[PDB]
Amino acid sequence: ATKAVAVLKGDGPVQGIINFEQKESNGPVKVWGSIKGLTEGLHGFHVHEFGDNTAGCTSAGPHFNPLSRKHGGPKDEERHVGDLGNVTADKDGVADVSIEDSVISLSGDHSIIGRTLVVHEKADDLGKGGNEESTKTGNAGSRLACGVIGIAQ
Amino acid sequence: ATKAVAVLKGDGPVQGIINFEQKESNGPVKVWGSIKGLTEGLHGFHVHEFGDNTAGCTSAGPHFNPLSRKHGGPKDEERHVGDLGNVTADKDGVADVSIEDSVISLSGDHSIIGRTLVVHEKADDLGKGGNEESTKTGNAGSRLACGVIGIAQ
Ligand SMILES: [Cu+]
Ligand SMILES: [Cu+]
Ligand SMILES: [Zn+2]
Ligand SMILES: [Zn+2]
Repeated sequence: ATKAVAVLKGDGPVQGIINFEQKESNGPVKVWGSIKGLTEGLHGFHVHEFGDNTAGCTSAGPHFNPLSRKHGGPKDEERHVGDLGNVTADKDGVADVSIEDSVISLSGDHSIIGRTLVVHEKADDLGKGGNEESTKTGNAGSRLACGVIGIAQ
Repeated sequence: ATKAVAVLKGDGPVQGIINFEQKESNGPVKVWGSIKGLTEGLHGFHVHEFGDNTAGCTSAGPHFNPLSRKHGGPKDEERHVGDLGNVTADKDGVADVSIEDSVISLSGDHSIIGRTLVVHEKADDLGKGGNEESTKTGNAGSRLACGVIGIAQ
């Protein structure tokens, strides 16, 4: 492995198309991507525990990451194992993602392949809710659409 | 892991909800479940290598298996790896899947978690179609709908 993509879907217009590429195993994974079909503003963007989708973008789980610290993101140290957090969709629903992370592993041990990328309706609290949800998905609301990665190359 | 799924979809009516269970990491991966939404008769069913779905069930790799031999099936020895043969849909558009991939494993070395499942428009010739496509994907034709393997246990 070296390049990974997840295509997200659920609502229909909301089609996500992430690109997690590791230039090397010693390179941070640049977790870039291009969702379209959403409404404006920041949206829920995270990892979730299970890759599973049997219930329809739900069974996937809450953010039951092993290093259970606090729901945060690239804004926190406490971040779960792939809280991108809050990424902004244009008026067109076009959310460009271009962040890089030195925590996850495309392949290795963590093998962040059979995970469920979820696009949520709302922005997360990035932990600040001070609610049970706040330490889990923040306050992102439901999973609108979701996708499994599956490696690219 | 021990339990994984693959939710296939593309068209909308057509969706699979396949359950991959390996009792151990070295037991048979019994891949069971069903695709609902098909039309009657035999249909495309394989395990494509790349997760990649960026183009829409198109780019996922025309069976880029390691044991590059022939597109075959449980009819042939020379089968790529996850050439299921053919899944046959009832009149209701319900095709049962219930096979043991008594070959590969979800985790360990073979680690098929991540691979992409595709339901096709037409039946597989299983190599003996006599076209490049017979030997590549079984002449099974248009990849109506597809899904990516994700862990559930
Ligand atoms: Cu999420
Ligand atoms: Cu296929
Ligand atoms: Zn989180
Ligand atoms: Zn094949």
